[PDB]
Amino acid sequence: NHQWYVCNREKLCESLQAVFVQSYLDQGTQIFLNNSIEKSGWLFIQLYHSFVSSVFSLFMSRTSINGLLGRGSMFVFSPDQFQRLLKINPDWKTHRLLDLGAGDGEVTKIMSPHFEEIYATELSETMIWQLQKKKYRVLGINEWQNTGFQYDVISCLNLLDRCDQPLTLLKDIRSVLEPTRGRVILALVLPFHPYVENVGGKWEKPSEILEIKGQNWEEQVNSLPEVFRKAGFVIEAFTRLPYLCEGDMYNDYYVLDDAVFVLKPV
Ligand SMILES: Nc1ncnc2c1ncn2[C@@H]1O[C@H](CSCC[C@H](N)C(=O)O)[C@@H](O)[C@H]1O
Repeated sequence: NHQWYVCNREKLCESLQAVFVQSYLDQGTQIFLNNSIEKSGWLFIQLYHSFVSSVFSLFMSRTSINGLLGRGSMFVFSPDQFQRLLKINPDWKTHRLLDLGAGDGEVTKIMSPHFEEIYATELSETMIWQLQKKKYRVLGINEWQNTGFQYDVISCLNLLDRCDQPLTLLKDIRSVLEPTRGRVILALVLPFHPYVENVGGKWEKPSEILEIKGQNWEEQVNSLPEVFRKAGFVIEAFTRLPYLCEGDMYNDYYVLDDAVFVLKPV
């Protein structure tokens, strides 16, 4: 419970202590955990998924396998947590949303009711199927920057460390964000450990290095204002949320340490 959300606010720098928002384990988080515990109890389905995965991981990424089997869904924030972090009301709506590296869209649908048009990018073929099943407009990874129109909210959750050019991405996002009321939602697992996902436990180094240093969560968060400022952003709000993932035969679920930011352009 509290270990996922608590923060040593005294270790944060001046800028960050003002914009920090405290999050809590609400019912939306508890519904995902209970659903995850239920799914993980189905031994034979998990065994079948495990054996299919062990064969398909010889030529397929773990992400594409999860999208093929409809498994491994994840959780970043509840609708309530998303609204409290963005400082909006449940009825708030705007025009366009762009979710980069949206995966199977289970996190995207948390933000989806607040938008009229939803766009996504995704490298995995099977995940693209999941996004199209939700009727999102999927764009190429080098197509969303050159559409002509801008985006009110650009979401970039748990992608910077899985990306080959995170610095270019942050600047590409700034170029097509709506200047007046546009906002960026960004999530990162800390400690920052970047790698490009490939096939069968194979990873590569990113081409562009983000200078995210520190020996704990607060020190690494302190290193990010410079990174965000280099791309033309300032932190309007940020919080500490557990990055949750559905489980398997051995664990009911998995937890990672997410730092979630709301960025406004400057
Ligand atoms: N260059 C790229 N362009 C678009 N998607 C990418 C990408 N590189 C990796 N991805 C995708 O980004 C995802 C990272 S996992 C993040 C999934 C989801 N946004 C969440 O927070 O839960 C994977 O689905 C991966 O296939």
